[PDB]
Amino acid sequence: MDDKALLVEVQLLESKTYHALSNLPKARAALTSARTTANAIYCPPKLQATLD
Amino acid sequence: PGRIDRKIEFPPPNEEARLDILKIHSRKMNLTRGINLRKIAELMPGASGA
Amino acid sequence: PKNPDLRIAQLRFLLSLPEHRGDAAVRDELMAAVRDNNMAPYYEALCKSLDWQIDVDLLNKMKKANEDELKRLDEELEDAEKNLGESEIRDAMMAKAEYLCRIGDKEGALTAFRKTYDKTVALGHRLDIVFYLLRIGLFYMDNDLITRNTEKAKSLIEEGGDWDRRNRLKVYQGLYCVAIRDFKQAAELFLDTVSTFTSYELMDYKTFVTYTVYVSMIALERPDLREKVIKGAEILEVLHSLPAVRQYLFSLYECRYSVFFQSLAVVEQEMKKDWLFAPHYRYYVREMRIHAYSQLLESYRSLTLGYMAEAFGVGVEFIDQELSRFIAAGRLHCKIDKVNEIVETNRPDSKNWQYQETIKKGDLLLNRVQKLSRVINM
Amino acid sequence: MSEKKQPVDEDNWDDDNVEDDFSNQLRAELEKHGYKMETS
Repeated sequence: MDDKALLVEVQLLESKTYHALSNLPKARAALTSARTTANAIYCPPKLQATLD
Repeated sequence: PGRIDRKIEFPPPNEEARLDILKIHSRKMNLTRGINLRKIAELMPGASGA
Repeated sequence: PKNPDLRIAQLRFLLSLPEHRGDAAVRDELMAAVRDNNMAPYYEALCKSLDWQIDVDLLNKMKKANEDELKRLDEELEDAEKNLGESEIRDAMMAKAEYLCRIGDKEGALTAFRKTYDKTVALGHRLDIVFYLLRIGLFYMDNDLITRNTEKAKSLIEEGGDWDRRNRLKVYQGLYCVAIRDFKQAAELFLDTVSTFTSYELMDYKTFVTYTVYVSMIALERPDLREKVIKGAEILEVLHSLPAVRQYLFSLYECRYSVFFQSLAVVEQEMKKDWLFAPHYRYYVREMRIHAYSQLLESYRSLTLGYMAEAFGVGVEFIDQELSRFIAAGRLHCKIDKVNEIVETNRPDSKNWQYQETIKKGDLLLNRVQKLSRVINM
Repeated sequence: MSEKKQPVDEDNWDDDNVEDDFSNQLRAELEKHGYKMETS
């Protein structure tokens, strides 16, 4: 779809649960795909520290 | 033209030619499945081939 | 047709050979047998199960209908449509044999596969037929067909296409676990566990994880077992689903031996429900019981078997008799004792180990050039 | 090359070393080997 801002959070929420299943290389992979998506939004005003 | 008689250009390749060179160098590579090499060469308007 | 088919061959085993187990397999096989049009193999299976029931002639005319309905298709096809090779005659007549693999016995299916194998020219259609032979040789565990076509899959086919071989990597070591090769060849190429969806070519995933974790702790003790299965993370996801399997792992690695036997007790009894099962159970447990003893006698050289009476289980005389059987077996390199009640060990040194290997290999090559010198000189 | 000394002449596929070791020691290995603990 067209939206971008909601995608940064749900990529980030999966990086919690792949780490919650103790899958460390996949959670590194899903986090980096959340990084390259995060750089094109008006505000990640609180989602920045969540990502950090 | 007494010395050099054939003067041969080398333009940048076409979409079919970019498709073919991609087939050559991905030969030893290990492709997954479900993969379209044609759209990749469509993404290069004026590549070199190197 | 063949794709969810292997669960049937589980219930063929589970109903038959444990004679007490005749309660629940027939409850979800017969309703599956009146489904799926399964008609040719179950006659002997109905003999070992409850004797007869008249649904036989019901699906006999129904298996004759779909036989004739597609037989009249591809005979009219070959008499009207004139392409060959991988033509419409091809995929109709492989649909006849895949009607045979789902319904009929193996014999009509395999001769139709050999009928259609030499009519092909593309290796991808050849390998998919060899997929079918390997699966029907795995249905009826026939060890003659599976040894042949794997060599056909290696040599004659898979110098071409790619990553339809990992589907048969799981089949090469499906052969090795139904064989007694529970040692290294199974656990080596089970180790690439990146094949997820429970397909025909990946018959199950979660039980595949249990298969590759049972066989894994025999291939290697500590030449970095812990990196490939314990520091491995994609394996660690799905053994976080199964608590008993993970407890069986970490008891052995973190040296909890008393709960290790209770875990190993569940494993051997749970192993009983398996159809590649005959090489496992009498050999698997005794190899692991002597595996736990060998590392436990390591780090000590004056052990007392009274310390085995509570740190380990119970049964002073039980440890005594089982070590005595294993020392006399030529394994388990230590020396049990009576009234001092001190399990002393003896392990060789470097030189006492190297001297033994050179005198074994020395007499081998000496005998080898004995016989060779007698072949020459008349 | 006869010697004229002829005149007379996994199921069990690799089992006989393991079979010569143990054969019939209540091979279920649970009902006593794991069930010591009610005796102790």
